[PDB]
Amino acid sequence: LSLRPYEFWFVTGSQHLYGEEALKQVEEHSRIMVNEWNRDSVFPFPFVFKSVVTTPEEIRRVCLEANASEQCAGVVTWMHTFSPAKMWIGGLLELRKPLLHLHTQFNRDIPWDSIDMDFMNLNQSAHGDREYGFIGARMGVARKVVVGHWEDPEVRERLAKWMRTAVAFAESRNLKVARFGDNMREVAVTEGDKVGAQIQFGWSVNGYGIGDLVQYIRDVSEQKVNELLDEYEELYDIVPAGRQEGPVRESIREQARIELGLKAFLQDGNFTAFTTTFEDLHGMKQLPGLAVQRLMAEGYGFGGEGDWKTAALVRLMKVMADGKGTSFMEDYTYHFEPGNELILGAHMLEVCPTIAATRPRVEVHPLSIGGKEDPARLVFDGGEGAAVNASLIDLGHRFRLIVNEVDAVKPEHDMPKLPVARILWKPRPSLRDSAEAWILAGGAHHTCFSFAVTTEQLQDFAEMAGIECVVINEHTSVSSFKNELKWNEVFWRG
Amino acid sequence: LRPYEFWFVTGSQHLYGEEALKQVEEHSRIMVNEWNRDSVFPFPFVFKSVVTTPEEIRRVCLEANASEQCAGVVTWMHTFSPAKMWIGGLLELRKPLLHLHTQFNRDIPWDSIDMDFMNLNQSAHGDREYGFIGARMGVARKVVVGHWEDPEVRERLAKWMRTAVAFAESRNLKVARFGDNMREVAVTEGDKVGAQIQFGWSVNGYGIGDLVQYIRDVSEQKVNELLDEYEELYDIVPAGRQEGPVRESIREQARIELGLKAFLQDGNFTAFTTTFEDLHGMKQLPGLAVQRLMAEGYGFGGEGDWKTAALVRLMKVMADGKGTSFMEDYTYHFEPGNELILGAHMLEVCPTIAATRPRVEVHPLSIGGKEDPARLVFDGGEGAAVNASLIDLGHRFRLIVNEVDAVKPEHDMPKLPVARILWKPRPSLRDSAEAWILAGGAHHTCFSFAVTTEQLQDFAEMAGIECVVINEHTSVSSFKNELKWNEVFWRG
Amino acid sequence: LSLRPYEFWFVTGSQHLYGEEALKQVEEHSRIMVNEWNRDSVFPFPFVFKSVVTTPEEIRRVCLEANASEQCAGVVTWMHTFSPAKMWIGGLLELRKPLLHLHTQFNRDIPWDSIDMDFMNLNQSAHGDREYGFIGARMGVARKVVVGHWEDPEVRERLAKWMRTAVAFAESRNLKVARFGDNMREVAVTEGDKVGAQIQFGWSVNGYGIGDLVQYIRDVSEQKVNELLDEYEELYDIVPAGRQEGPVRESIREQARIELGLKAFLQDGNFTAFTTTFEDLHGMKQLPGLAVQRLMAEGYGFGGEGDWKTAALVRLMKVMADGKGTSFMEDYTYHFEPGNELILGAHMLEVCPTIAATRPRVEVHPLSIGGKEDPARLVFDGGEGAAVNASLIDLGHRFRLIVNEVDAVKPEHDMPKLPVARILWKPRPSLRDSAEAWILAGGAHHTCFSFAVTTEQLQDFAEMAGIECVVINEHTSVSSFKNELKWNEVFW
Ligand SMILES: [Mn+2]
Ligand SMILES: [Mn+2]
Ligand SMILES: [Mn+2]
Repeated sequence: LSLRPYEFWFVTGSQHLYGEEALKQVEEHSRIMVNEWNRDSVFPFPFVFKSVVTTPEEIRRVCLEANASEQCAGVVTWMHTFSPAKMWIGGLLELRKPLLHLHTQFNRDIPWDSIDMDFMNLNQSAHGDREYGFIGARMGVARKVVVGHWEDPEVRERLAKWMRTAVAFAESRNLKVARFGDNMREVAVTEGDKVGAQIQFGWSVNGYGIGDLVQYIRDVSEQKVNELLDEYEELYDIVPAGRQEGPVRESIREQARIELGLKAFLQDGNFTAFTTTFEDLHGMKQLPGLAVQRLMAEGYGFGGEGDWKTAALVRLMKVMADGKGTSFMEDYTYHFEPGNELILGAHMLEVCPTIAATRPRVEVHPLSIGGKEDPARLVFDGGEGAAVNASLIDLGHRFRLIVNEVDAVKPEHDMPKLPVARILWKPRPSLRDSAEAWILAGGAHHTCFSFAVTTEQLQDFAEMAGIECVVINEHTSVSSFKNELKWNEVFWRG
Repeated sequence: LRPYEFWFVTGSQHLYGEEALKQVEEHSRIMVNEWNRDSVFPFPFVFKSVVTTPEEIRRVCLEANASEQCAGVVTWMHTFSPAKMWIGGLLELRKPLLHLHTQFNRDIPWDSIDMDFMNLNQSAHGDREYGFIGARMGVARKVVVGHWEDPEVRERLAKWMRTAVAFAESRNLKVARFGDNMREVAVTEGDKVGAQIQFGWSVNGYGIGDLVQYIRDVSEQKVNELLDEYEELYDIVPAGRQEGPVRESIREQARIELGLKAFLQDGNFTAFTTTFEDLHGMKQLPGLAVQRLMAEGYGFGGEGDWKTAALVRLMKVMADGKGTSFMEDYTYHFEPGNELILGAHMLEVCPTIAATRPRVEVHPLSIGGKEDPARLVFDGGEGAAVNASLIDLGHRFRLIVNEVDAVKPEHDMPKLPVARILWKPRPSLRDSAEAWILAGGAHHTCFSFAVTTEQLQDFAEMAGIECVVINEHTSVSSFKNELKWNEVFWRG
Repeated sequence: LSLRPYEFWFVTGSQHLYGEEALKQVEEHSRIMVNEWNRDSVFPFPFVFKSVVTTPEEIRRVCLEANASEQCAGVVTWMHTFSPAKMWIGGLLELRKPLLHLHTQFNRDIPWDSIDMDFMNLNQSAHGDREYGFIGARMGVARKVVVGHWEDPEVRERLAKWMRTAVAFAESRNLKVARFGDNMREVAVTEGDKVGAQIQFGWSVNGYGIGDLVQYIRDVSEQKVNELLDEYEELYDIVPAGRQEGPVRESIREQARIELGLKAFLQDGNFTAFTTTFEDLHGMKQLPGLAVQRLMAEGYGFGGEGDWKTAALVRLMKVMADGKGTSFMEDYTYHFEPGNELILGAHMLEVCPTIAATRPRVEVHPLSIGGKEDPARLVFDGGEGAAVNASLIDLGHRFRLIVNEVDAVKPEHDMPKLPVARILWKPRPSLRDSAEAWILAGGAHHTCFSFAVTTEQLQDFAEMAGIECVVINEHTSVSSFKNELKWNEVFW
């Protein structure tokens, strides 16, 4: 599931004060930087040099162009020289693409023996970016600020990380979610204001009768079903029962039909995320399981029980990710053994095989929930490593993003009676403290779980989107966490 | 409705002795007794004790909370009744509250008035000290001033009773949604959790398939009996009186009506929604069936509009008479000196607002892509009415109320396959619509002949939401200003 | 003076989804936990199991009951399984009792060999308590949250401490203060809004003429006075000139009349706290001293100079306390010796003997303040140990609770000329910084000192009462403290 070709516009500020020659040197420096950056594979998207801007008219034009350009995912601005910031007001009011203020300098060191006035006029970001910094603060603009020399690998990795965050925000603005059925009845945290969500994030979330999907599923050709089954056998272990014709294999074959129906429905409307609900399965033989797991492994957002917020978050995080292993997740049960406290996460069927440590196995087991036939699903253990667990909730008058940093651990023991894929992890700073913090922030039971998204990225996304982001990690103290929630509350209100 | 009652609670104090307190109790008992003899009141009064200590006050407020029949509490300070004693109970009370500022005797007995009289009949100041604690605490309260035998006073009280019972119904209201919101529509979206917190409404989704199963279980005998009732209540189109396709269309609505009814009763719902975008397993869009359930007093909202469905149900309860419908502004008549709005829906207008006698008709309806639906066709009556919409502003709800005058049509509308009503909105079409749009009023409404503006304002007061009114006194420039000033008030 | 018994209601959330058999195991688990907890002596009050709730009605009913039961001091809720949180909205709107969310699990470990879908459906507090956590945050409920296994001793400690806090809050809601005389003239910090405090905390604070107390004292029988004197002799060292007959025994006898008169007045009115004032003592032979010190030893709240806020606070902390040693207190003078900085605390007369480390002696000395005769009082040195010093002030629009953690120390020198009881402490993080933070927070000069109340309890109480609680302890830096005062202020 691939992306339009995003790029990043590099805009360099200056002024006419010092003459035309100085301006040429500024332009030369900026082209060199863009050229050099583009050759570094740390960056996942190209930079494009978008000129030296020196007048209010220039600045506004490039902001206007950035807004209208679908491939422009973000703008990086750097004042090479002093660039009077009243000139930037028109542009900053216009721009609605994510903005990064790069505070840098072409040369690394001061050339002591030769530094003179011309040099001082030329290499003066030291004050040019401060004046630009002021107008940003003054206008209350959302901005990433990065400080450092432009060949410093730390600086580059921060830009590169930000690029993925900025791209996910472009995807967010155009995200379409399809709901097959409504929220699980009586459930609170999965409910919310869709209109409010479309305003804050750009998400278009709309409902379809399950019958609309049943229709697509009934148009699936058996030939394609057969091919898909072959692929299943190449990629996964199959339970012995399903190896030859008979009822177990027919159940697997049914999920194959569901997978193809979904893929078709979702592609036809250009949806990149979807929800189902076990409370509305009219005309289906099974709750989608294997089928949803496969679609998640291709990067679709998914949320159980009509949970569109998590479905959206899962898709965003898939785009943010610089690597494998992102999934819809739900905390299921705890292990409270002193000195070895952990959480077992899973869902009744739907966990993404990208987080798997072991070769996934196709199994068929009864599932009374939903009152349908025994669904086929992938069963596997999650891998180990540092990860984030994130939930996005609706507080009524605004949204809150909650992120827990965790460490997934390998299971030491088999769970042979457990028919679902699952993962274990120890939340930071402890089970007790993170759970308490989580509950105090009202974090959901559904999350996006990812080995490949960082806390900084989620916080950057929240800035772009104009919402609160709270983090629970190794440094968290519950008492300070509570105060922060109160103080953040007054700030984000209204 | 369930049985409802209203608690009269009289305040006093121990200062003037035990005999004084017996006299205030006699007065309070007599008032309740006389009130109960008057037909103006839709529910009975219950005399609760005279309360004179914080414990008694708190105890009666707790009981009112626990009592499902108690729809509201009417409080009156017969004598001075030190208001700190009232803090505890007011902190606890979750039933609507009316402060009746009244007096047993109407006139000052000039020739005999003495200090005993002055100690006993001093609501003039007792109710003011109580009024302070109400304001000081920010209690939502209705305040009525006048003598307890004044017909205006009783009439005000009786109307508030209806509002308070609507509120009690609101707090237990269950809506069933068959299918989701019409796709891409904004005004009918909103936060169900927020709504359950604010009004008590329970809004939950079911597959259209859940309803189909019910419709399929309908007794064919029951259908035939219902089909006959139709023949008796309505003018059926000629083609429909004989066996044939048309009569079969009418028969389908009968099955739909019976299946809906059964579903609703099973889950004790009093409002429901449908959407034409999700009718898998259905032969037609519910039409005639919805119109009848609306006549029985069910709330309904088209296109998954749960806010409107609940509003419709609420107003059906507030109403002291006939004629309450889900409604949508469909088209304008901009003829100078005769501007009006024609309201209707695809099918679903309530026959309780009919002037004429409803005709059962069958016409093609391309919306939803199902078979020709049977429905009741009629003209709406004439009269003063209200048209109300309840919207979600993101952080809070806003109730919007336009006062209007319904008018009988002067020209026939022979090609128009749906029931309709015509109204002239106060103060004019141009200003009413401008105000409605600035307030973000919805296209879906509840239209009623039998609900007053006062009632809707009292309900909004009970629920803790803004109520914006558009009437003959409305000026748009002023109106715009008040939205701003209200905004800063109701903003959390 | 003795504390009413209370209980704690344990309610467990579940749902119908998994069938009746799973609901039976939920109930079995919950019964087992309540039974096992009630065997554990760490809990000062019992749990009562109050059903597994699975519908909006059940949830609503049990919160309504919880509200109306005077024996119920708190509710402890645990979602054993997923328990959809819109069902909880109605009950949460109803509950005014303190609420603790216990995030626990019946089994401590995952049974790796056995775990299957049944187990996953049953023991899913991991997500059920999160959905529940959301609705509490979404609705802005004041809640204590405790996480860990139900057999973890630390978990049980936390629940236990909170039980005492919750019981102090119940007492708070019914607390009645008697004031004998007004505030000391021109004093600011002891003044406040009594109405606002009754709304916020529940306290009833009312004034009586000193003459009222005087009538009670005059009614005391001399026989009782004689018996009280014998108890003085048995509990305390009496100054030798006081054991004989004469003026100073007569002075001790006069304090015993006051004690008995006071005790009788307070009991007749159900008061559990009181204030006196040296400026209004008409009819009294002495400023109450020994008398007050004895009432405080019984657990009565006291505040000097008409200070009702501290009197109330002292009483609440007496209830909160899980051990001996709680007193009204005033910083009187400093010791600025380098490396040995400390505060000497005392009052005119009134320091509770429960903080004493020496056996109190009954002594008689002149007191010019008040213009009355030489009062008898108890004299002693307070003991060493970690404690808190707390003040509650009125900022005009809201209350602020201020708590300083301190370390009481043994005096190295006798104070032979000092006629009052006293205690020395070293405030955290240092005298200089502590005092600066205290003054910035505007903390009173009158406090409640206690060896037996934790900061966590006072913080939990403030949360129950909906007020700011500022803590000054070893970690305080003044600059950071200033910031938080500003940020808290915008929130509150
Ligand atoms: Mn789930
Ligand atoms: Mn419509
Ligand atoms: Mn003092």
